[PDB]
Amino acid sequence: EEFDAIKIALASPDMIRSWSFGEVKKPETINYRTFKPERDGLFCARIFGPVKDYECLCGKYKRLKHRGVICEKCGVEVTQTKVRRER
Amino acid sequence: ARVTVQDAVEKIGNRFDLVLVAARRARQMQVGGKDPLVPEENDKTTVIALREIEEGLINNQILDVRERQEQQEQEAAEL
Amino acid sequence: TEFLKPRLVDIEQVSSTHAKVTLEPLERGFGHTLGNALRRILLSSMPGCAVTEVEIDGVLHEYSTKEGVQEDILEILLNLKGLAVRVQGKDEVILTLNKSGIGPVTAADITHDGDVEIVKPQHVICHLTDENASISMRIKVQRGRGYVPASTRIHSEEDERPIGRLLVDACYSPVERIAYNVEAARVEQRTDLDKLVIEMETNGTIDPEEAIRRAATILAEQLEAFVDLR
Amino acid sequence: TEFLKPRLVDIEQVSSTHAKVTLEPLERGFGHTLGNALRRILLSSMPGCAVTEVEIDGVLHEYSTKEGVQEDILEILLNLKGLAVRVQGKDEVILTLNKSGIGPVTAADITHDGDVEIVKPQHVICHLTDENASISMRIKVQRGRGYVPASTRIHSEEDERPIGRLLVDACYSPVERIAYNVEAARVEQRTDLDKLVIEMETNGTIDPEEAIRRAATILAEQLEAFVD
Amino acid sequence: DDMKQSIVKWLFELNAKQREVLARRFGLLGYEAATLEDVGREIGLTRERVRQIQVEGLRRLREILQTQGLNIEALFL
Amino acid sequence: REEAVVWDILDEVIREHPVLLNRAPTLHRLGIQAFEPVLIEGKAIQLHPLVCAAYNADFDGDQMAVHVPLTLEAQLEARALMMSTNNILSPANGEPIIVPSQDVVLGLYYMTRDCVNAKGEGMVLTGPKEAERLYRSGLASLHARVKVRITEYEKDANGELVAKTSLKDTTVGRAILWMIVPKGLPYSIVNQALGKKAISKMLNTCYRILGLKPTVIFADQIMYTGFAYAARSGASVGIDDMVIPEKKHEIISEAEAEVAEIQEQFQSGLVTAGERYNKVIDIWAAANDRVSKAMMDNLQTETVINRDGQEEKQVSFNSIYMMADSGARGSAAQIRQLAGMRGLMAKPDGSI
Amino acid sequence: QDLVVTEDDCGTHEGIMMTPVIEGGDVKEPLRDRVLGRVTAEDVLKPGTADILVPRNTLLHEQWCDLLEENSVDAVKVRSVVSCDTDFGVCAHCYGRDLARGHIINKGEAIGVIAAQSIGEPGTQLTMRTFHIGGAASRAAAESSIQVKNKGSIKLSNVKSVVNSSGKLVITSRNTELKLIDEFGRTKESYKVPYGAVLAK
Amino acid sequence: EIKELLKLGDLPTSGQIRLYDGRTGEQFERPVTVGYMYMLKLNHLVDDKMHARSTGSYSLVTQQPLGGKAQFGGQRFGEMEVWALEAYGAAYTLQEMLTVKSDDVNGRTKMYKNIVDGNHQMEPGMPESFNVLLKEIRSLGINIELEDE
Amino acid sequence: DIVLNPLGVPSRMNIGQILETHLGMAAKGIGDKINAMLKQQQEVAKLREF
Amino acid sequence: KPLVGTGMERAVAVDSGVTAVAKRGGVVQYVDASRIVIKVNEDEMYPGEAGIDIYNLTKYTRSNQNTCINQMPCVSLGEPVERGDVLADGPSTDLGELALGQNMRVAFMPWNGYNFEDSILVSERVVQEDRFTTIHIQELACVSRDTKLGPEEITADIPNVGEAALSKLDESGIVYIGAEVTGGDILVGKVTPKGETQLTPEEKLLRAIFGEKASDVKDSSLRVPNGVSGTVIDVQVFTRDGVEKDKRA
Amino acid sequence: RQMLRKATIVNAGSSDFLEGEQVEYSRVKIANRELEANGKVGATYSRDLLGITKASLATESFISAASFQETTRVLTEAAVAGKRDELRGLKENVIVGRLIPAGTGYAYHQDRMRRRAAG
Ligand SMILES: Nc1nc2c(ncn2[C@H]2CC[C@@H](COP(=O)(O)OP(=O)(O)OP(=O)(O)O)O2)c(=O)[nH]1
Ligand SMILES: [Mg+2]
Ligand SMILES: [Mg+2]
Ligand SMILES: [Zn+2]
Repeated sequence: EEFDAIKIALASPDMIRSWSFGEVKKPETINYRTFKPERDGLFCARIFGPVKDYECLCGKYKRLKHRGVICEKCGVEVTQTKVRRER
Repeated sequence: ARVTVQDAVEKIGNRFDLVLVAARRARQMQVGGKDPLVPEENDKTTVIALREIEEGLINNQILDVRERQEQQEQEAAEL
Repeated sequence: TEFLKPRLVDIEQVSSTHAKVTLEPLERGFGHTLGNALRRILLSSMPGCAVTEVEIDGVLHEYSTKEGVQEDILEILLNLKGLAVRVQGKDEVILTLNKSGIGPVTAADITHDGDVEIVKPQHVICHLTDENASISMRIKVQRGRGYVPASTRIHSEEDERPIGRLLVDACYSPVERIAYNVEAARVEQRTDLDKLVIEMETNGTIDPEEAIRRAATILAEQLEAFVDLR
Repeated sequence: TEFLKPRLVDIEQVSSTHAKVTLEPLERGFGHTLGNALRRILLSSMPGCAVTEVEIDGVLHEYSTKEGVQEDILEILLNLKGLAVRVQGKDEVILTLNKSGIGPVTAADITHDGDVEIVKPQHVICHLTDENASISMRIKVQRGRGYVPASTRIHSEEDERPIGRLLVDACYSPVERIAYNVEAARVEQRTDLDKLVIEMETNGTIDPEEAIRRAATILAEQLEAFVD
Repeated sequence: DDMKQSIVKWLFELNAKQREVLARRFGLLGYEAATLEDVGREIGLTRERVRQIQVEGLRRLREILQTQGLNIEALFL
Repeated sequence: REEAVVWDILDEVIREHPVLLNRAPTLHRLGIQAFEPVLIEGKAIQLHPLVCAAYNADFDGDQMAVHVPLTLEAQLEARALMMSTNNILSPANGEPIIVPSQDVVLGLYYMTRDCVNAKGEGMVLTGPKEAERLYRSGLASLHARVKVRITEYEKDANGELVAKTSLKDTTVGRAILWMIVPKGLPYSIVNQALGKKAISKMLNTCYRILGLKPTVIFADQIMYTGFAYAARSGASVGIDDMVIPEKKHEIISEAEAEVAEIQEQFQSGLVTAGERYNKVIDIWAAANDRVSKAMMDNLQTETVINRDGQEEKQVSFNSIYMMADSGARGSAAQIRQLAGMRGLMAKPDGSI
Repeated sequence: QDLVVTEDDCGTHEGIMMTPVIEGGDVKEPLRDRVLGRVTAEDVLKPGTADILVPRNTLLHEQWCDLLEENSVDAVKVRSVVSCDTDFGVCAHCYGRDLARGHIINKGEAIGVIAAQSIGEPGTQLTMRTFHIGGAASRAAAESSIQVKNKGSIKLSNVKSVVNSSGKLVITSRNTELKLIDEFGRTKESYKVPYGAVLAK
Repeated sequence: EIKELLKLGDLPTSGQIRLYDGRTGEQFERPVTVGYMYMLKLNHLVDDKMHARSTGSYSLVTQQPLGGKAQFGGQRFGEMEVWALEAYGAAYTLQEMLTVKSDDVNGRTKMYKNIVDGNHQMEPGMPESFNVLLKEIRSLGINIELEDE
Repeated sequence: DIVLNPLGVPSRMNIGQILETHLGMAAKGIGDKINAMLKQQQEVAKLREF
Repeated sequence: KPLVGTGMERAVAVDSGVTAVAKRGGVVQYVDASRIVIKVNEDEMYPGEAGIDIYNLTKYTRSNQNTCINQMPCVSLGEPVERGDVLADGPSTDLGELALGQNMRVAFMPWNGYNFEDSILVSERVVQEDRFTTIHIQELACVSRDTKLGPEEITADIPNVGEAALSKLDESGIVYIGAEVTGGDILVGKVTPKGETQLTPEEKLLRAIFGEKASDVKDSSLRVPNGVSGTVIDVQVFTRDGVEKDKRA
Repeated sequence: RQMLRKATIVNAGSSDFLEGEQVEYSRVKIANRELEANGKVGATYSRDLLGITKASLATESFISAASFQETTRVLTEAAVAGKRDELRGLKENVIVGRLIPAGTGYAYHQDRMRRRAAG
């Protein structure tokens, strides 16, 4: 990480796509009943990451054993929740 | 010293370098468990390094010379 | 050393509370030396007896109000701080106070215990308004010295916490006021020779005479340490 | 009474003249009670010897000047105040000082006298300029206590007072300086507890340690009149 | 961190037969927290043997507690 | 559980560990200073008086931030660079920021300043110790004129200090202050009546001759003695201490008929609003100075004390005058409003 | 923020001639105090040009400054931050003494910050300070007459005045500086004469 | 009228009295103004204002410690306070305050462990506030990249 | 009861506190006379006079 | 009271409303540390309704700034009073006059820097006489909410809690009236339903060792804020209409 | 000194000056030192005064310019220029939470600058 300088420049449409991990199509935040992230919504776990550390949304994979294991069913990567601040 | 650090500034000169050198020495005693040249007298590693600098035992050049010596002794042992 | 000791001369007792004590002959400068040294012990160190704990039946805390009583419990407790008590033998005595009917509850309504002596029996504690109203309480008097606040005493021992005990301030120190005057004792030869006039004002309990004796004793006890150990 | 006695802890003797004495533990307020009580006795009640009267031959008053002597008589007298003297037996001794020639007149030039002991024989008294000049005086040392000024002595004693007898201040008190400091003695439980630091400065005749013992002794002797 | 570090040292303080069971079952040095049947099948031990190693493992912890229990007894508030 | 052994361990950790004190607003670097902490019972932070100047700290409820330098490096930067003792001079101008004020100034002023005869005029002492002993014995005022023998220590061409003994005509008080004065300095420093202006010079002189540790010790000593003698003195504030000049009403009626004559000349025709505004402001501004100077003559001296025989004039020991002259607190400007005339007040526009 | 002591000595001769601020008769700020702790330059000697008195690279201590006063030096070229040649910072010598330390500034010290803080502080402190503490305004506008405190001869630099029918010199210059010269010929008091002034002499 | 009332009390017209020091017993060398001032205890009690914090909960986005005693907060180290450390030398104290004491998440835990281990070593990192700043500028559609050595 | 600093008056220019203190003592002076007369009972006529 | 007043003291105390003032006057029939009953005089007393005024006094109540509001009776039993006489003193009022603080013997003079910049040196006698001792009544609430997992319980049955702590709570889980409390003591015991706790292996081991599984519930009890210490004067319970009341309620 | 930071240039040197570019005085002096030794086109310069606010925005660090004032405008002009901030100043280093290039940090910082020469 230790770096020399910082540069700023106009973002290309394609540059913006690079940082993105998916297109948020829906305004849906979370489910009113299971307060979990909606499908392809603004808090989508499929795009930004898991709500809980090393745990997919539908709950099939748990614990630090499962590492980067994208759950086939719900489509949520088993990594730390920290990722949702960076993705 | 205990109260004021003026004498130790007069030995090395640059207040900034005084702090680096006293830091480096205090780290040796903190981690390495290097024995203090002056009686400890229940003094913290911060103050002991300043005593040693005041009396003119500890110094950037001296510390570098003894670093090379211990480091070459370890090279000798490995080979 | 032509050593020149004073001796207790005159004890004017103006009242049980106020008493003037002349003292001579004193050598020059010993007037203020003894005068202040004694004043300090007489204010800070004097041992006495004072109300430490009070338990009233039908009263859980000091902020409540009892019906048929003009004064809130706090005001009653502040009156019990002013209650003048002598314990003869024991260090700790629990006195019982049961009274009913219309009237100013005085200190005389406490059950006179044999060894314990209430200096001011007319001391006001409670005013009972309604005739049907009765008050019953158990007042604990301990012996100590100086000033021990309830807040300083609610952060020390506290081995047992019986929901029902109220801690109130109790000025152990019997001495209310003290001042010393150095007057000239135009002595046979010496005109620099002086007298020490100590005006003491205590509440009840301690006798002026006895208190001065005790204060001089404490000072002389502390000097033994310096005369002895080098 | 949960009585709490102090004990003499540390005696730093910086010099025979200066000595610091820490004292603990003291209960709150006894620091100043004992500190001041002792300070007053040690200044105005410590018994000692000092020059009271000086008679110099060829000197009628203290304001004149003697030829062959650098210092005016007043300055000479001020040096005799600083003269450290012990009398062993007698309460009053008259010492004789006769000296001549060029040189700093010291306290050794005083004619000994068996019982009397001069603590500082190198003490400067007079400087003699011309060799033909000779100085002769009779120095009276009395034993008393505290500080007795000449102005407080003429107002009280109005008996024999002939011209020529030079009266100078007589600091009987061997104690030159005393100050007491109350510092906090953070004690097992009590933070209220304090220590008493007494700095004494005497001249050499009397020992700091023994002077303190003595002052406390006089103080306890005055408490014998209050029965217990 | 203090607890996790102590456990590693606690594993190499008691028996190697019991520490083995608890390490593989809890997933401390292992990976998958094997339940009763999986731990038994591995070491070849039986269901009753699981209770026997468990009871022996708790007795070993009681020793650490009476020595350094100064920390465990403080869990009572 | 706050167990008793924990206090003893905490005492051991805090030893020689510096803590940063900060006050808002942090205007210049001395708004942060490092100190060695002293564990105290009670909830308030205790600040050294002499650094109150740098923080602009006055204890009517101000608060401070505490910060703990954690690393060895941070501890060393606090002890060496940011320590109170090491930041004595203002980085803005060369002068010492660590300067006595209020009680301390007043006490040293009370000690140094001289009075006519008093107790033991024209005595002779062996050194400041006989003087201290005389004062505390009650045979001498601090303001008694006397000739003591003090031995000053003057630096030579090298690092060696030269000793010199000579008789000085000062007062008991100044002699006893000499005891605080470190060796190297002249006795002429204490021989004047000391104010805050003179004490600042004293500490700067001491810093440039002797060096840092001596000035540090000397500063503390000055503070201790200054408070101590301030309290002994018992200087206070009565209403009779505020003296009105007898000749105020005259100056004012004169000034008042004068301004009246210019207001009548205003309807006549020699005057604009600006011209008369200037003329009235000038008349009152001169009257204010006049009444103030009347008060300050009447107050500053106007001490009739009989010297050993006849009458003399000397400086007044009136409480408020001493406070002003010493620079302990109020200035002549404030005391104008107390005892003299309050003066022309200026509107929020700035126009008077 | 960026300004830091980078170098010890850039070796520059250049400096800004600092005169003694003598405004309003009594010298407001002396030259001694204005050049105290500052590195000198251009071999500033004493009046009589025949021997050097001060070097081109030294520290002006209280001792050097006291010597300057016996000789009464008026003008001194000293090395300044502005004329320093150091790229990306300034030299310890161009700056001079760290006023907070009482000796030559240490290389690496953040000088700019200290400068900004020290200019800023008094303003911010004098805002709350003079205001809550005073009520009235005790100004004094009576700047009518110049009266001279010490005897001497009138020196008028920058002045163009016309003689009026009174006999008197009525000034009609905008910038007018009346100075008070002694015997030897030093400037000691100044006095800003205005436009429309009647001069006595 | 006040002096007339004082005479009725047999108190001094100056309203100054002789006082004696409780410690020494000796008199103060001049009269002192004594009397009764009606005094008020204001709501500002030290009990309510005293506050201290070593480590606590941390803010949601910025990851810096919270403010205020009710939230068990760290004191704010403001621009003004930073400049003071800049004027001094104090670079480690400043970095401390920026990093392991505020945002730097890994740094603060690691340095806590070191201080209990008695190492007194910093091991600094990257403040989480800056990571956010980057994300907020990329959300504006400005590419802001870290260029490596 | 309380020892306040003289130097926080002439700078502050609140002289009210000093007048309050002088009058406060005079008020208490007369309270101390009445307290003394009540302690010694004395005459209702004499109390009335004073 | 203030020894040096102005005269607005009485006006302010009466007009503030904090003092009980007599509308009708007459003679006091009955005083009590709670109530004052006055029998009205025939001249103001109307012949319609019974002519007995009852003023109920407000006892030790919380202010907005958590200060104490206490009314004490001014008059004695059987005292004749007019209209507009003060019958009971409010919190900062003497017999009818406004009393914001306490007058003291003050001396203007330095001490050993103990009054440096406005710093104040006070006698121990002030603390002893409990002058400027102040009463603060603090109101703490404990809320039982309903969550997605289920309703929170206010039982005394709280996982991982000493008998020392539970001694002061009664059957329902509520502290007793009169009980002295200090920081960390539990005032109202409350537990919150936890949904299935996937534990770290260490916690699995630890929960196995003590066997204190303590059901599917947490500890969210209302406890005294740290360093504040007081006596419980009063307790109030607000329940919903449908829900079965606590024994203590 | 900080006010008189920038200078306008007339004519060209061996770099890209031409008519009336505003460049910092230090950098044009550096150019002039190598130019006078080697030769190339000599460049007349003229120092410009900048008053405080503009002088702070004229600094060739955009992290300092942004932190000061006018952040929206500063970042658009930097984004369009593709400007690169090498972090020489103090504010820049405080923002990234690094060692200040001054006081204690000057030792360490000068060691990093020589690590740029090799390894
Ligand atoms: N920035 C800032 N500082 C303030 C403000 N009010 C007070 N301060 C700081 C600077 C002055 C200091 C103390 O304020 P004071 O009003 O007591 O003034 P002082 O300078 O101590 O004067 P005095 O002798 O009248 O007490 O606290 C404010 O509104 N803003
Ligand atoms: Mg203020
Ligand atoms: Mg303030
Ligand atoms: Zn899944």
